Amino acid sequence: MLIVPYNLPLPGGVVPRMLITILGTVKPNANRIALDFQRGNDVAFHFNPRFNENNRRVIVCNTKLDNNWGREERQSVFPFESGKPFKIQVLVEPDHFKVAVNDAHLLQYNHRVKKLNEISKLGISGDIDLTSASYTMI
Ligand SMILES: COc1cccc(C(=O)N[C@H]2[C@@H](O)[C@@H](CO)O[C@@H](S[C@@H]3O[C@H](CO)[C@H](O)[C@H](NC(=O)c4cccc(OC)c4)[C@H]3OS(=O)(=O)O)[C@@H]2O)c1
Repeated sequence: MLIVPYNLPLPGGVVPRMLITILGTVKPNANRIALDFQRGNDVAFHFNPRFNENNRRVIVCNTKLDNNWGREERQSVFPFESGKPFKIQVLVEPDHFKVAVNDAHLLQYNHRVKKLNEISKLGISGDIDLTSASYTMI
């Protein structure tokens, strides 16, 4: 049990083989979830499940540079459900973030921010009860 929004420091940034695990439960009638891997004010990787975007469920991924959002990468597959416990795993690979939800591969997101060792915070926010947030090296 953690306060949301939650800031998880990533000491010395991220690196290939680093696995980030987020456990929580989606609130009833959730509207959004967000993971924000930050390089200072920039958002290297924004992972944003939207539960009701024009009555559709979509996950939006993007990068924010100098306060400007870039080109979104949208995904049809939506493994989250209001009310239900989830696990998000984000594995840093040399050329993308690889995301699995509930042990099923979901998406990958190519590195736009290439100073991986400066991506030194993860913000976790949105309509969840957050159980734990941690990392390990595989
Ligand atoms: C609907 O179908 C498609 C298909 C392909 C592309 C888009 C498009 O780029 N959509 C964009 C575009 O309309 C853009 C124009 O300003 O706005 C975004 S919304 C924006 O998308 C960002 C990612 O690209 C990011 O998710 C923004 N959210 C925030 O920055 C943010 C931060 C903290 C709290 C928070 O609460 C909602 C929001 C979020 O801003 S918010 O006002 O709705 O909260 C939208 O997805 C749409």
